[PDB]
Amino acid sequence: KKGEWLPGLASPGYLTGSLPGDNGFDPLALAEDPENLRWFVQAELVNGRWAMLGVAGMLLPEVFTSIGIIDVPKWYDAGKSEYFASSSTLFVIEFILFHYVEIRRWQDIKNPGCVNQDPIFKQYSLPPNECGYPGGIFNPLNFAPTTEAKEKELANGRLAMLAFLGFIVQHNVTGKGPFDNLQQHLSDPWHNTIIQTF
Amino acid sequence: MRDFKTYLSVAPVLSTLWFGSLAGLLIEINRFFPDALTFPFF
Amino acid sequence: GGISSVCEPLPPDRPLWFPGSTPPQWLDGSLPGDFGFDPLGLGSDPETLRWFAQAELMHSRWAMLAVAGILIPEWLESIGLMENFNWYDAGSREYFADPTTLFVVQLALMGWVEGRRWADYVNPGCVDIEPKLPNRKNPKPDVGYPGGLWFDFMMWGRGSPEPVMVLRTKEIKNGRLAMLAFVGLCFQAVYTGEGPLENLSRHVADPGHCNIFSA
Amino acid sequence: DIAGLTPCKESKQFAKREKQALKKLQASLKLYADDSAPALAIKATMEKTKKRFDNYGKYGLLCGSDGLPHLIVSGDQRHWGEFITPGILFLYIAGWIGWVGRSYLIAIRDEKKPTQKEIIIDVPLASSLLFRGFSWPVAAYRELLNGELVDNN
Ligand code: CLA
Ligand code: CLA
Ligand SMILES: CC1=C[C@H](O)CC(C)(C)[C@H]1/C=C/C(C)=C/C=C/C(C)=C/C=C/C=C(C)/C=C/C=C(C)/C=C/C1=C(C)C[C@H](O)CC1(C)C
Repeated sequence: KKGEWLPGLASPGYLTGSLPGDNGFDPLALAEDPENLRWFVQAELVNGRWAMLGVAGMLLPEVFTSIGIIDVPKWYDAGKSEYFASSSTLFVIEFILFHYVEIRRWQDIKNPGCVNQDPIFKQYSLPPNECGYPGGIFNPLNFAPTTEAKEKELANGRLAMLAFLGFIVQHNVTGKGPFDNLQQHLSDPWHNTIIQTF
Repeated sequence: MRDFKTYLSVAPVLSTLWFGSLAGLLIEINRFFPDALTFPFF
Repeated sequence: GGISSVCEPLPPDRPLWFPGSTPPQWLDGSLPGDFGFDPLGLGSDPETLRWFAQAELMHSRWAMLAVAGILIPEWLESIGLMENFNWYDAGSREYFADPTTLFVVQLALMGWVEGRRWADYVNPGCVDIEPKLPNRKNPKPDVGYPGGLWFDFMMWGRGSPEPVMVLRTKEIKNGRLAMLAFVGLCFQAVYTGEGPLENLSRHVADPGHCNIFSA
Repeated sequence: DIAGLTPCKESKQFAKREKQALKKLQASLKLYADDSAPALAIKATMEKTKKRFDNYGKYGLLCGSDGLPHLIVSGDQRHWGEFITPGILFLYIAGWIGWVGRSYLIAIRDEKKPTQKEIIIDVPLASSLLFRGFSWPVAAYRELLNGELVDNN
């Protein structure tokens, strides 16, 4: 289940295969140090999960708007829309809440199993768990966190980060929605590619 | 052939090849993107 | 007695490119088309010799395909079964896509397989395409001469009718002839301003004239 | 209008400088027939000059009282492409070069005769380490965090 990103190339020594989603893809030797690899696993997990949520948010509402079920602005035009609060207050609230929750996450990263307890209602505490996969309240449906689920999550995360990079680059070069780009590609692929937008 | 490749790996020959490739790249960039005072892509 | 599937090196008294001369010490006749021709000593390093042998094989196969795809359609146009064939102007024709996007798609598709071949050359057996059937035993192929179900669906290699060395020298010799032919066609298309078979027709008639010295 | 500088697309002196350049080029052009190679070269130079002046006007550059564009490096967001963006690009490339050189020096440090690998560069290792500087900021930041960037002697 390990596999190879390049069949000819051999896997690095520090990528034995204990970590989920291990295909031996460290050509630049970024994760040679074990502390660096430990940090990069968490960074990959958080970036991939945020990319999942982001790509869903910039793809599915646009698809539903194009279908006609709802009328939602584009992901690049959603900032200028009207809400009950201004963008600055929302940013401040998000900054406060994210400071708290990400400081808690950083404490778990620095020393695992140290911030599992509620600070207000001390009778509530998370069960012992591996770093990056906090069970208990974050897993209400009690899905089994097998290594197959971790590998699937990492694969979908890598695909989502690639999709977000495609999203931002495509909007930078064409100035239109990614699903609009997909429709333009599906209109006639051989004259609607990367080439004819330059 | 190994000795000739070792000679090609010595400092002046490798420096000449590297700097010639770099100079050619810069000259071609200056031909295709001439008179660049700012970075206007962003 | 049976079918030998190993290349047999040529004897040291093999015919050479320059008879009466001493063949170089790094050319011992183990390679296809080995005639002891290395004035510049480019094959002194055995690793570079293997890389150059693979490069010569690749250039041979591409040149044979190229010269076939030039000559056979040109021979069809002269017969009359092709309306407006011209290999020099074939690149500037109108197709269903632009040449740039076709080039990018070709680059991706061909850099898949050229890179699988690279991995095979670096690590023999790392990529296997021939199926591993339950009791069929797959023989280990040489680097640059693969082929089970796909590349050698005829089983004409591996010691069948002509020994592997004989067929490999035949391939290499036809390839060298095709490389020289393709370079000649490329120079003739810009020098004579005409086609290959037309140039052959005006050279066969009055060969004392209509040459390199009369454009 | 930062520091009392008019924009180059709304500057009379910028157009005046373009007029002098085009007039000098036309005076040089008048000596040759229009179908000749020097005339074509002069015409290409004039077209390049016109494109340069139009691009300088449209780029948002601020022109001084002498008709020449003046760069602003104070960090103003309207002029981030004059210094800050090329500065970031240069810092990235220079960090790439420095990180690749440092990695090559570290790799050949524990050899029998390391100096032989400096007068004669070992090309395969250098080409292996060339692309390691693509992610030079991440590697440098982690090495600084793990205390591997510096040597305590
Ligand atoms: C591989 C074999 C080969 C063959 C059969 C031909 C055939 C032909 N060529 Mg081409 N040609 C070739 C390679 C070849 N060429 C090469 C390698 C180049 C340059 C790099 C050229 C460049 C060329 C030019 C510039 C011209 C021709 C023309 C011609 C005609 C000969 C008259 C002459 O003046 O050219 C001789 C030209 C040479 C440069 C000699 C190259 C010979 C190479 C180095 C070796 C071939 C020898 C070898 C024994 C081949 C076996 C022969 C046979 C069994 C196939 C004839 C139709 C002429 C034409 O058609 O005018 C009407 C002409 O103008 N050719
Ligand atoms: C020009 C002559 C030539 C010769 C003598 C050889 C010789 C050799 N090759 Mg090489 N090869 C060539 C050209 C040639 N090759 C080309 C152009 C390519 C690129 C496609 C390759 C790539 C290649 C591969 C990938 C493999 C070989 C292998 C071999 C062996 C098989 C025997 C043979 O090919 O049949 C000798 C007879 C012929 C070549 C006659 C010419 C064929 C005519 C022109 C057309 C074929 C007819 C018909 C259209 C095909 C059937 C139709 C069907 C698809 C419906 C032998 C050592 C195999 C290997 O070494 O494994 C041990 C291996 O699998 N070759
Ligand atoms: C690994 C490795 C290895 C070797 O060794 C070296 C190298 C190669 C260097 C490395 C690397 C690689 C790679 C490829 C990477 C990539 C990355 C990415 C792309 C990420 C993303 C990432 C991404 C992400 C997170 C994303 C996110 C997103 C989000 C939040 C979103 C948001 C939003 C939404 C929803 C909606 C609205 O309307 C808008 C907004 C507001 C905007």
